[PDB]
Amino acid sequence: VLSLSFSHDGSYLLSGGWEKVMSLWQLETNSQQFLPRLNGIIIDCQVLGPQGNYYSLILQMTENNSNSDYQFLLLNASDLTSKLSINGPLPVFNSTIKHIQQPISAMNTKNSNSITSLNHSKKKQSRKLIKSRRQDFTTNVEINPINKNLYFPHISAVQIFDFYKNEQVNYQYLTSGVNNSMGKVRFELNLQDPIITDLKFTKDGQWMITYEIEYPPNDLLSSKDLTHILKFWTKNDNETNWNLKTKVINPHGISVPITKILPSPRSVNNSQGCLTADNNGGLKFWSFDSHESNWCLKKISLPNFNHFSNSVSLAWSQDGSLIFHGFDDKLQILDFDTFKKFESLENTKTVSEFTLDSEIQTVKLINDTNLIVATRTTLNAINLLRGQVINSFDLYPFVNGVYKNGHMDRLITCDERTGNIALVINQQLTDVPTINYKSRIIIFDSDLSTKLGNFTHHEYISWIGWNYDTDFIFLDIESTLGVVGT
Amino acid sequence: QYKLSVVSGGKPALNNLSSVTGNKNIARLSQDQRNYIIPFNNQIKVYSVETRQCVKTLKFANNSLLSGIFLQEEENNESIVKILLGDITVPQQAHLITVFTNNGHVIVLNYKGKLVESPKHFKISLADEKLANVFHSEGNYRILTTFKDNSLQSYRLYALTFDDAKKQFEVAHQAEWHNVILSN
Amino acid sequence: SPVLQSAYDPSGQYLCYVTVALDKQRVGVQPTQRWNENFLYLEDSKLKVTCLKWVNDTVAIILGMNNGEIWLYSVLANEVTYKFTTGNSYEIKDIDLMGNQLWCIDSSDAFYQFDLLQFKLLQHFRINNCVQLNKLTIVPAGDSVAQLLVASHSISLIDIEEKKVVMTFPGHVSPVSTLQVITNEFFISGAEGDRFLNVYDIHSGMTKCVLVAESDIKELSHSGQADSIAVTTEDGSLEIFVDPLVSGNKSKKSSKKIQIVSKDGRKVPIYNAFINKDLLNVSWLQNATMPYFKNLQWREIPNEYTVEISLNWNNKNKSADRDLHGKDLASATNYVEGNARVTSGDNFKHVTGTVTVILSQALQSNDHSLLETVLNNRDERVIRDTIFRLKPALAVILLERLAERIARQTHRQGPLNVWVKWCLIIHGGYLVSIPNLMSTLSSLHSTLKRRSDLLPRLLALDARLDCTINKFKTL
Amino acid sequence: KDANASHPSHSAIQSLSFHPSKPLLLTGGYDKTLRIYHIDGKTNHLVTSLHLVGSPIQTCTFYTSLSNQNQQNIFTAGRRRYMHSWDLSQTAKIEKFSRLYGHESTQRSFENFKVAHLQNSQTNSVHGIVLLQGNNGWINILHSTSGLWLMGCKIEGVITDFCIDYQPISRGKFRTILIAVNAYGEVWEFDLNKNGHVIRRWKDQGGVGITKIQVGGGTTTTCPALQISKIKQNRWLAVGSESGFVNLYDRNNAMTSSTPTPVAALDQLTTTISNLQFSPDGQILCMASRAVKDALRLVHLPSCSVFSNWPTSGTPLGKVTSVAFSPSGGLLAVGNEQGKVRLWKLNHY
Amino acid sequence: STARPRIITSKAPLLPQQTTPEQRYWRQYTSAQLVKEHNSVTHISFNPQHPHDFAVTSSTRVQIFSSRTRQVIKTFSRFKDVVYSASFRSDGKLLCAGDATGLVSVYDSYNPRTILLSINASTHPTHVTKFHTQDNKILATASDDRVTRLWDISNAYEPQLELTGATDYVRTLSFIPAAPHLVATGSYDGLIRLYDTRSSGSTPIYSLNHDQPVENVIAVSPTQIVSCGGNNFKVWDLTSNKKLYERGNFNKAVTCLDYVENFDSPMQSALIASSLDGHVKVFDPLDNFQVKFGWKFSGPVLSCAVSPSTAQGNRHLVAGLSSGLLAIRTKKKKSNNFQRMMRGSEYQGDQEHIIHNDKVRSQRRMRAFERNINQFKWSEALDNAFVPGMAKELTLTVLQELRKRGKVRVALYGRDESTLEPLLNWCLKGIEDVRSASIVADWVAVVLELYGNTLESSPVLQELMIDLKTKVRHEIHKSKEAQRIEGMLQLLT
RNA sequence: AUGCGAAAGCAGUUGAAGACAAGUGCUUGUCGUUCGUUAAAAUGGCCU
Repeated sequence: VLSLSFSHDGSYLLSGGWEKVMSLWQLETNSQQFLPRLNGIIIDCQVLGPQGNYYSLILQMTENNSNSDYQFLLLNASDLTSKLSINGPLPVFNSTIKHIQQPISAMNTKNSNSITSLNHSKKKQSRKLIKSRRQDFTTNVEINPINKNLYFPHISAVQIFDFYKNEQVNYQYLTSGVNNSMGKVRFELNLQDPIITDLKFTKDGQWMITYEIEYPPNDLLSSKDLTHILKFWTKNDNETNWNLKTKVINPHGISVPITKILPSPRSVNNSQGCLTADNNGGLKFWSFDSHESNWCLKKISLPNFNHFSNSVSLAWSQDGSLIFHGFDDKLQILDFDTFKKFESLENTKTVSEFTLDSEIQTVKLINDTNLIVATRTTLNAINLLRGQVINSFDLYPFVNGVYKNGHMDRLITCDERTGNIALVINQQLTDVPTINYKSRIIIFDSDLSTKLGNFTHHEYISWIGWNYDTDFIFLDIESTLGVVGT
Repeated sequence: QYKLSVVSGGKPALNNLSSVTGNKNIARLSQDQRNYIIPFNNQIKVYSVETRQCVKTLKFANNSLLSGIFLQEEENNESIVKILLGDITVPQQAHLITVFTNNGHVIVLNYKGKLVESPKHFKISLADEKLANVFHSEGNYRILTTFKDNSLQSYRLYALTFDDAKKQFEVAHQAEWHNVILSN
Repeated sequence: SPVLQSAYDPSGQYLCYVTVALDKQRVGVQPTQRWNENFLYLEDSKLKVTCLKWVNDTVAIILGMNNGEIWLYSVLANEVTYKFTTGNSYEIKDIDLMGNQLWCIDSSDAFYQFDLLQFKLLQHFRINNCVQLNKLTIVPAGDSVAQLLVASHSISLIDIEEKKVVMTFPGHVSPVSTLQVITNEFFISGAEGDRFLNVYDIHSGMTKCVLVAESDIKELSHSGQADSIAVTTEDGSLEIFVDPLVSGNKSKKSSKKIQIVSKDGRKVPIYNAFINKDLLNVSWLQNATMPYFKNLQWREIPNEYTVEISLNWNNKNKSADRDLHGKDLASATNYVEGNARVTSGDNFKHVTGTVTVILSQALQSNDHSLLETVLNNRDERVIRDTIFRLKPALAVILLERLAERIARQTHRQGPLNVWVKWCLIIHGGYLVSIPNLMSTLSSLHSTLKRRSDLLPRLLALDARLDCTINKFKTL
Repeated sequence: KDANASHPSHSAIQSLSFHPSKPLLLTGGYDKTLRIYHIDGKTNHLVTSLHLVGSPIQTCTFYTSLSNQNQQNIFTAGRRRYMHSWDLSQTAKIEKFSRLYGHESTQRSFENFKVAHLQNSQTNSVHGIVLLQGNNGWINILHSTSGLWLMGCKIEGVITDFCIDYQPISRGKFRTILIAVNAYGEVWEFDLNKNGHVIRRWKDQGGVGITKIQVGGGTTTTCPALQISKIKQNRWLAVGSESGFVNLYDRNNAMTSSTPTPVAALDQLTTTISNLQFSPDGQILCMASRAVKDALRLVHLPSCSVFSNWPTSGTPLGKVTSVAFSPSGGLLAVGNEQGKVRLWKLNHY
Repeated sequence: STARPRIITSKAPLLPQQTTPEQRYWRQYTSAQLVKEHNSVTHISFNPQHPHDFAVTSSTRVQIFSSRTRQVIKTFSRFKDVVYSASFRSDGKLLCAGDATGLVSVYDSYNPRTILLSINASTHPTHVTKFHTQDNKILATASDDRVTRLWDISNAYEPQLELTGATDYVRTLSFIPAAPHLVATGSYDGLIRLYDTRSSGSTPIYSLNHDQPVENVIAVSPTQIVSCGGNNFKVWDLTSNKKLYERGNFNKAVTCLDYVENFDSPMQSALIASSLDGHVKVFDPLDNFQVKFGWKFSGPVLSCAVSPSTAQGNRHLVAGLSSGLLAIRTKKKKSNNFQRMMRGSEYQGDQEHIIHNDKVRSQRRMRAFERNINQFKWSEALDNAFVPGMAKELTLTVLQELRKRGKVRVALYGRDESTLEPLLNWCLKGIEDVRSASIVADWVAVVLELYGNTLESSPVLQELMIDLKTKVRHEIHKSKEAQRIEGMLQLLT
């Protein structure tokens, strides 16, 4: 049991346990009327009105292991409907933020704790935050560009939020899972729902693409293997629901995950295309059949290297013809029409491959001119008209081992008119690295040789994008959504 | 030329800092049941019920007093411990709110009313121990606090009244318990 | 209409209206120029109120009722301040006031002068040859109140000190219902039951002009300096005469006309409008009695104006706390997979005893039945010789057809395996010549990759089954 | 002039109410609608019109919050498994009750509900209450402001009707006595302050086929008072029974004899009895049948004598189905099947 | 609280050649009916005004069938020799019928008693007769004399306009909808002729080289002509006066051809053709005339026709088989006191102020297995999923759902051999298919894990596993050679 | 389960003290206790 209360006269006993349900117990009949689906766990609940008019209750949304994510409800009892649904921006991170602990149940899973388990977990987590030099906190966050609305890929459920009203407008499930028809208790809790890996919008703004993965129930033959699913969703620009136009199972073959998604430029297909980039070096390009009514693959390049690199990146020139796939340690330019190395018939030292100092984690292009590549040691700005590296920037000390490969790309983001901004974060150590952090952010220019402008903020910064009026948005560990403007 | 600022707010600041679960909810509804008050991590919001609308949002970055109380960048220790509707100083002035920090801070503001740059500030002494609860029946107030000498907490009950002089909040040691575990 | 009577204050900022609420008259004042449902009820179930007026320092109103008595009623204070009475049992028809003097006029032709501040009947009064009467007003003579006007279908000018009529202008057929002094030289008479308004001049005692409405007149008001005349008209409309006292100009037409219409095509009337210098106020009714107001600039509006007001006629109840369709704005729309097409990343698309003659015939054409016969055909030697005799393009479409056939009818696969085997055996060169092998051979690709994907778990099942089989067979 | 004459009604008129404070006439009939009229002597106009979808109405009543009085509700119910509630100016605020707390099997349809008031008497706050006719004894009793399930009582046999009785006791103190009636002629009387107990049970004299019961003279759900100071104890009891009979009872001695005797019998009517109501005073007992035109009469009390100059054969009554006085003004509005209410004003009031 | 999501049934990854809506439509054309005639059947037509009738030609027998009961409604048999063709006037009252003796009978429908007029054109047999479609008093005929004659039914005697320039055995013509002066003739040497009547007309306005003997001609557009001749058929444009496309996806010479449009169909316009091999095909004029559907009857199908666009009745598809068979495939289509009592129903509230609605949409059937899932009765849900008459696909989605929620060993704990045996029978049936194989393999794995000792005990279960092992070895093998042949795919790229 | 790594895997990990309970001062257990390290149960299920 989590919450208990008597109503003001006391004949009604509210019970607010784990399973997503609140029971009302009429004492005399020893019976109950009970609301069985409330989007998380009832951490608190009580009756409010001077007569018994509204119930208030605080919910947990325990799907997110990364953070205890409260949500408030004021509930007209008469209808048992919800008058006030107070929300917060609810991301999901790589690891749990400082001193946030899973609630208590009969067993200890990756969602709940036993009591000695709770204490031991608390101490070991604090010790790990003190000790480990691997911790990172960054999450995919997406901008609806034609309505400029933040999307959080909360696990198996997208949260459509926006700052203009400071309020979340929608919350949609996108997984054929255990999504809502159930109040998990112990081993349903042991199980975890499929995970939304990536969400992207088509630049045109009438499509999302979502990539997700699903894990089998544990301890069985099929448990070891995974499965990866891709889904194309439509909607008209006015409603607030998403309609799954086309699902694809197992892109690039079984357990061959798609690692990165690039929406197409407006040039090639009115931005009605996408690219899936693997961990093998394989690249697929999906487009939309309009004479039929679906999405389908149209242009592939399938190498199966006997090696695996979890870190990839890729970018596309505005023209829609030049494609830059940075696989680990080497970038390649490929023609859109042939998907092959751009052979230099003139041979002007414009070699199709760039083999770099380190494995590439991020690639971006600002214009037809300047390529920006981050290796975990360095940042490298390279001219394209003349195949020579323009600028080098020492980054290795800032990032030693505190990042799992594949997050700097959504950290660093570039204005496609003006420039790009750097992201570095540190915790001040006191004679020992404390819990508090500190992030310096330097706006870089097209050349990157001149720093457009430096700023420093205290709390750890978890994501940045840029609103398309040439301004920038940063998401912080505390759901403090901040803006860099002119 | 470039401005970096905080705009949108999230987290709701549960009474988790207790963790002993006196009453995890902190919000209260209006005396005229049209208005609900949710203090987030960074701003306290007024929700109107007949249209589900945050009418005004009270940032903590405009007024320095809230900035000095909850926005000191060395530590985020100071945060709300309680919130009441009436006014401690005068009996039945209306659009008033009183907020209570763990660290003895009492700040009086005017919900649906422009924040004049002198909100009624007050401090509570004897808070070498931290504060946990403040409430009232008619007139009289009671406060609970956390102190120590089993990883447990001593809960000191005090009786609170006001105004022997202006700044003074009269506090008397009502009772105390040494090692509480659950308390509702 | 249920608003029996009403009138603004001077300057037209609050309006006092009397309407009946279940066997009782009730008065209520409401603002116009920026809800206070404090209403005053008449305790008597029988008596009504005949006329009402305002008074400006403390503001109040004046009620002349059937009983023969007058109430001076406080506006903010819910109370009649004083109960003036006439020493009789008669019926008050009209009242008028300016300065401190008050004059009220009976049906029995009794006139009364009263002092407000003295709370006193200064003088009872009555004259000769005013046999019937229903209108009273008193002129702007300064603080002197001589030469007042009474009226019943023949307007009469009377002085007080010598107590006799002086000027009788020819009135109308009906009793007259509105009598208001326009100017120190001119006064307006609006006789109820007619569309014709009389502008009369006093010293010459003469009919200056006549004014025409379009339906019957009910209410008349005039602006500050005879600038405008506003008439509320019985069909429900507003008529505005601009500068009517200028230059047969005897009869003058309504210059400007106003109506009120909702969006649904319904018409709702006006009652007791009010106008001022380039400022116009109009009152109407949303519900049966709730009064509502509009302010505007008549000098810029056209000659004819049809105000539109949003009224809830047949609108549908989009309750805010819900979605457009049942759902409530705290739900989470569930997983409506719907009719999406589902596919995998393996449909590579969009990138000597022979029967050769008949199979090639069917494939040039397209016959499931004939193809089905030539597939129930078996002999491997025959299949080989046929494919040898076959031509490459027909061979390629043969591969596609056969693979599709397998994909549907799985069980047939074995013999179709040997068929496709011989096919791609014999005709390899032409297809390696033809470029787009993936898309052209698509279905075969996907079918075989599906079976490949099956392989490993199949091995798993096989081995566990052997384990159990040996387990029980050993004993 | 016909109230409905403002805006017609396309079905029978199934129930009426006069709002206790403001002048408002609530009419609801199987047109699935609700209409609220402002009442003149001359010009009744259509204040509002709430028309549901997929639901009939078979009783709609006004109701006032007793402690706030700035909140007035209208409770609508037809033959379904829910009761709509409506709050009291642009597009309305309507809620629903449907959720019985396990006592669901009793009340399969909400078609007969009576609204009343109740004080908790440990705490002494008042709240609105809604009584529900059920299956075999079950008067199920719901907390109006909440939608919860308060208390259930069971008269025996088959329920056929009931009523609400009030007693003041002392300043700010009173008590509600449910008076229920099985068809056969057995009348139970429960109180409600303490959970439902049988205060007293008796047998009506005769009255085999009993269909309606009402009380009048003090305060009741037909003349609901304004403040707890305005609550009185009721005096006249009427049992209207199927063959057309009415037995009138004096509470003072019926209660103290506990097997009483009728004080009078009224049987001018000849057809089935549907509506017993009183004037707020309790001076006039309005009885009205429902099986034939011209089927209404008024009775003088305490004489217990039927009036004999109304209604004559030129009274355009029609099949009366709802009888509604007004509290103060002295109006009697009567609603017949053909789709029209009609007004009469009594002068002595 | 939000409503309960439905258990989503599973969809497999798609297989090639999914059933298209065109297939739904044209296969829903069903309920075939066969009539045996005396001799070959030549021409078919439909009544345009009220589509409730169609006419069939034959050897000395013209039969009118009704679109309502598919039996002969009327017969004309006054024909001395083989009557070739029948045509209904663009307003229906009147049909023409060209015989072989050398005349045409023109008389009004439904009245075999009246020979309204008999016109004697050239003495050679007349193969083609039709009404106009823009005029209603102009009737066109042609005869083996290779000269096509337009008569005006007001003048029975002289050819209103003789028309020459043909080559050999003219046997088709048609009119152009937009132009009431333009007539196309399909001669039998190919080389379609186009004529304008208002000129002298001795020569066609122009010609088109359809090399084979062309057999039929229809105007699909005011701008487009469809030409049925030889093995393929061709589509031509008028203003450009150039061919647009051909379709030759048949075996023999295309024989009968007809175009319909603007009728209830996912396809906007349809073209149907008859190709001597049982094969009648449906194309569309929007996808560049691609094959969309087809049937096969035994004999050489000489005629084909469809119910016109305003049928508003059971639609029909008439095929005439030179084997002497007419075939049709079709698609089919209290007390007054009591009411004055309760008359308030049929109102729906037009004229009140604000209309609320809340009633719940009547959700579809809640199946018992879904119900067990909801009420946690896992074993009951499984047994229900293994009751006989359930679809294999639904059972597969059931098992996948149970696995996904993970209560597998849950549903299998209390299981005893009698409970296992239906499970095992379904397992044996399902192992063969692919997705079925994966899931059932997992299931039988856990079954074995639980039930080894009872397997030792029970004799029946052992032979069950024996059969299982046989099948699994077999499919392991088949998969192996499947991988070999994918190997050749990789080679032979 | 830690770290590293690909969806594989490679290494590493399971410490004490305190306390209390049961058992005959001793045996087992337990922890709303500490520091130290990279560390299966209470017949009991989802509204209209």
